[PDB]
Amino acid sequence: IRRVAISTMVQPIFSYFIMITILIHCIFMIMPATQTTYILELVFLSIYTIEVVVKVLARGFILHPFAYLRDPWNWLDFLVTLIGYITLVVLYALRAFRVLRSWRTVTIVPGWRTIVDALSLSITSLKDLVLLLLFSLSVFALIGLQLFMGNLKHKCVKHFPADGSWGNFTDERWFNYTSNSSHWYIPDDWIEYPLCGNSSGAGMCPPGYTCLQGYGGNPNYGYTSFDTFGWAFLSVFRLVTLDYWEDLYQLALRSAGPWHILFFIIVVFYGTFCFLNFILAVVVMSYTHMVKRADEEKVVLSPFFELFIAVIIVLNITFMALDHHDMNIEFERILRTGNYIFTSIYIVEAVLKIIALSPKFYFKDSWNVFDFIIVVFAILELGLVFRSFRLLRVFRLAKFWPTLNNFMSVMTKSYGAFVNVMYVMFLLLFIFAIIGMQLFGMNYIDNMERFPDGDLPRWNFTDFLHSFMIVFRALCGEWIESMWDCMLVGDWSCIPFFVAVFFVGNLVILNLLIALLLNNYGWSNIRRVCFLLAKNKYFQKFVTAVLVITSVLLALEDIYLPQRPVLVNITLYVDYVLTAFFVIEMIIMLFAVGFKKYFTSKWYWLDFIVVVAYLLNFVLMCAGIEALQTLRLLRVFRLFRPLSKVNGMQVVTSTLVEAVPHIFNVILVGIFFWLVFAIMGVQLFAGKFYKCVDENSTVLSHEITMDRNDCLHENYTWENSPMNFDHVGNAYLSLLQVATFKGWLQIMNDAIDSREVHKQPIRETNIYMYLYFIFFIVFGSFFILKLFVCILIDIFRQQRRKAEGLSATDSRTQLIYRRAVMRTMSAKPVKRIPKNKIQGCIFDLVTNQAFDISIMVLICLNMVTMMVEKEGQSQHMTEVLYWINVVFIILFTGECVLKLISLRHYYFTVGWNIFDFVVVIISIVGMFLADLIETYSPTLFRVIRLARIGRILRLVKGAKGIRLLLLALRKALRTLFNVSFLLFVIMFVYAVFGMEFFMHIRDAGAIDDVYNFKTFGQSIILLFQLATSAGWDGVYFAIANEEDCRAPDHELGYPGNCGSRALGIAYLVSYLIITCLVVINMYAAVILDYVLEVYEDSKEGLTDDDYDMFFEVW
Ligand SMILES: CN(C)[C@H]1C[C@@H](c2cccc(C(F)(F)F)c2)CC[C@@H]1Nc1cc(F)c(S(=O)(=O)Nc2ccncn2)cc1Cl
Ligand SMILES: CC(C)CCC[C@@H](C)[C@H]1CC[C@H]2[C@@H]3CC=C4C[C@@H](OC(=O)CCC(=O)O)CC[C@]4(C)[C@H]3CC[C@]12C
Ligand SMILES: *[C@@H]1O[C@H](CO)[C@@H](O)[C@H](O)[C@H]1NC(C)=O
Ligand SMILES: *[C@@H]1O[C@H](CO)[C@@H](O)[C@H](O)[C@H]1NC(C)=O
Repeated sequence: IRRVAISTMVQPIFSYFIMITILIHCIFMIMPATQTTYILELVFLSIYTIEVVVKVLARGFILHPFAYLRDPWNWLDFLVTLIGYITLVVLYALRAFRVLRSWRTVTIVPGWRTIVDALSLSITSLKDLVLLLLFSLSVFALIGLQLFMGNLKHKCVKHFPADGSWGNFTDERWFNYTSNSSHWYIPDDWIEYPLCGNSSGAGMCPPGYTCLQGYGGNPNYGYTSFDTFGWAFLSVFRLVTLDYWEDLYQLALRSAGPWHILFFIIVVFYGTFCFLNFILAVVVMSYTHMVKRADEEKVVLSPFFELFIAVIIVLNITFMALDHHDMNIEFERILRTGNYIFTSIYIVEAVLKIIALSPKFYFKDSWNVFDFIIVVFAILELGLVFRSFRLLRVFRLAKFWPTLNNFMSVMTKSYGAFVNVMYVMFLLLFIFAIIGMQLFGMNYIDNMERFPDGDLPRWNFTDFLHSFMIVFRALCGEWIESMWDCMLVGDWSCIPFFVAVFFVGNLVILNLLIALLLNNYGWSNIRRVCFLLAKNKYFQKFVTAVLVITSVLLALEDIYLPQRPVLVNITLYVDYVLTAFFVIEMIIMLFAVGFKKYFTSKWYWLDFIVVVAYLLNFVLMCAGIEALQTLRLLRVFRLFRPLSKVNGMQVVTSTLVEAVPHIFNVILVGIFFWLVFAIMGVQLFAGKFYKCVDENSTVLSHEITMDRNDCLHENYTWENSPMNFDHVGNAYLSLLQVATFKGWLQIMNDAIDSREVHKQPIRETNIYMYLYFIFFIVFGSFFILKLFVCILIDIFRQQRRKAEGLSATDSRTQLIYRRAVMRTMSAKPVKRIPKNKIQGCIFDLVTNQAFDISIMVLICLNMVTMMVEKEGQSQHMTEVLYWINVVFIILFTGECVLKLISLRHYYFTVGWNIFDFVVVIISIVGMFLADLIETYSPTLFRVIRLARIGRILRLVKGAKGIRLLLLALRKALRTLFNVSFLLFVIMFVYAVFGMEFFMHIRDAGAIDDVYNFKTFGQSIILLFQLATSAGWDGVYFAIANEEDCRAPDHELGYPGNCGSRALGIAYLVSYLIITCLVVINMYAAVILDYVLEVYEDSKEGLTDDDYDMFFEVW
């Protein structure tokens, strides 16, 4: 018995058979359930029961160290088998989790130990981070509840009629009228009522309407609001994750006012640019430790011919990329004949190489066999669709391109880890897709009526394909809208599901892929006087002040400038003075530094271009020609000299300058892959996005209009989608939209409905086309776009090592010991004299730890009491809560006074004691000021009531891991501030240029009355939103429009209202490249470095806490 059990278990055939059974079960799970599936499930369950019995007989149940249930895998199998039998005997929410058994398949791919261990270590190490996450999220949720409570209920309500239609005015009649939903303003075809607010810069009502509060529900089926602590917490989490956050951002600013942007600036800065980087650093550290441990464990044959082949390949690539929709006969003739010529040339190539070189030698080389494969596909395709395979020819360019060759070599060197990570990703996606299908499949069908039009949405859990796709979307970073739909048709259980899918899929697996990439990819008197003036500090300070003042003056040129004659005159005279100032400065710099040195520098060249532009403007104005606004706007670029000289700024500029070439190379490689994918997409979807529409922009059913002829016969419009794959440029732009995850829903909606050309699209008639996008997203976003962060991390590490004076040849242990010595050098103790008998007793009581524990408990109680608050509460509840807060404040005051008396004047020898004292003063002052403010603006009262957060901020005191994280953040604060300042300068420059370019465009897309480029504040709001790439598709659609736009009339003075496609493309693409992919990532780099350091001080060395402990006994 025991012998038989052990012999059966040890044989690999047993494990192989179990694994094959698991794989067939997984395959059957995808297909819909039928009668045969029941018997198949029974057979699988019997097999699993045999396996469990054999293992338990071989080993034992728990009662010895090496029993059956001493292995987590055995535990998982046992629980799944028991759930199976429980469901066999008889809720239906437990049969969904049998798919967990599929996790075992991860063991097949060789090398899975490292990936699984890294995942486990990351999960274990997130313990210190989760608590800080919860605390920060709660604090931000409380702030948002205090700021935006009830603001999202604002609506435009029609004024009470004075004609007597509703009867004589009464309070009850007025309430009845205003409560009616038909009297609330809403534009036709809109789903959500627009928000309003009487604050300056907020949404304005149409004439005859008033902005009121407390009417109707909140946006997004009531799931978006700050009315209660839970909803505020959810909104703050959404903002931190940047999940469709621009919608909430715009709603908040439209309801409350532009100034509230400050709030969003904080949560984004601390939540996104810092904490998520802590998670990334933890994942990187885990993977680094595991990989380190694993490693420790242990004529024709002439250059001219090759150049000819390379040029032929490049001209074939351009011929291939020249394909587009609706080609004329001649263009197709040229492409066809060139294709024949290229194929003949390649056949000649193959025969010549086979003859000159021995066939064995020819087939020994990998590139030669690759070329032969290309030749055979070319012959097969010309003989007889095999056109797609022509794309293989493009890859032949890698042989003659050293950068691409090195990229491919690096990729193939470490394919195993990438394969393991991708397999883990797909297995997790499959498990969640199965679970979500089982949990929410029936909800969509049963409660379909709850949807706005009673129609099934595009994304749902009806079948396996849709569930897998929706989970993939959640992994990509978009989960809140799917969760909204699930709550609408489901219950609370959707929240934990989708939310979970976000943590594992996005914050761990993708971070693990980033860590993988990072590890693997990584006269004399005049001259003398002028020199003296030039190197004087006062002259430089004066120049910098003048430049800053002129930049601020530039910021005042808004849409309202023509209405202010005085401001116009100030600007004109300032420009006239600046021309002379620039000329004189150039002359002095020349006389000081010499022609060669002046013209050998890039900064002096920038100054020379600015001078030339201003002189050109001066001569144009003298001649009577209107000055070129861009040329005079060029002086903003002079601010970069003083910016680079800001203390602590050298490291950031050095990192960026050193990283420029690597960024350029990565951009070239991405352009190559995107060209390949764009050719594929053009071949797939060229000209298939046309559809038939009516007066109103709604697509007709294929039944009424079968094709183009019917559409034109019935006098309808045959319209093309703005985003399409008509030619290579449109394909590039669409792929850029897809990669950034902005506007991709519509793109793939059109793609999956695409049919033959000149045919009406049908809903989900080409579903499998999603595959084409999946691959791209895998290879375009998860790999190519993540090289920038790795490059920045490495270069910043090197530059920070350089700045501190450290040697590049030293090893990590040497640096750790050097830090330990430097810290050991500085240390001084101190003692406090105990207090007189009563004072000494009070001192002894206060010094006890139980006192601190009690204070912490009181802080927790007060924080909960703050959480109790909600929108629409009664006056009694509000007053009781305020009185409880007063009691808490008095208790804290008593504690502070007791500590002060006990410690006499030593209270101020500990920084946290000064913090407590300041918080006490602030609380006791703001508490009294609140009554006076409330008795005699609600926004001001809400803002000044923020002082309550100080007394709850004390909860961080006493922690160890949170203390370490805050230590790392404090060390990195200065570099973070410098990066933020650089980002602000870039945003200012882009704001002025955008305000110059797109100030008069007609309201469309994301541009409207509230959000536009009309003023500096609105432009800054839009650019802050765009710095994360959020909603840039709508901005592009608004600014790039060139249809139904009236041209400007110079004679009549009308400025025009028409956009510019090329200018908008350049603007937005350059901004996205500069900010999203380079400047933002810097944050991560900085964080990571500092974070890493502290841990290697805590684990492999000594920390300040160690010295404090040592001196405690001293
Ligand atoms: C409850 N009403 C009747 C009054 C009682 C007043 C009062 C009058 C006379 C005597 C006393 C006594 F006995 F206590 F001395 C107290 C003191 C204020 C209190 N109102 C209030 C209390 C708070 F806690 C907060 S708060 O939760 O926002 N806390 C904040 C706010 C801002 N800064 C930091 N903390 C806000 C407010 Cl309006
Ligand atoms: C140095 C770095 C790290 C921080 C930079 C400071 C910012 C927080 C400042 C700089 C410019 C400020 C903006 C200047 C102009 C405005 C317009 C202002 O709204 C108005 O114009 C009110 C009048 C109206 O709307 O009618 C709202 C605040 C805002 C966005 C300011 C908000 C705070 C900003 C972004
Ligand atoms: C709102 O006013 C319309 C117009 O008189 C009326 O038909 C409707 O019943 C009113 N709403 C309610 C809830 O009574
Ligand atoms: C308006 O008054 C009518 C009775 O005259 C009432 O039935 C209706 O509910 C009121 N509208 C509301 C409460 O929105």
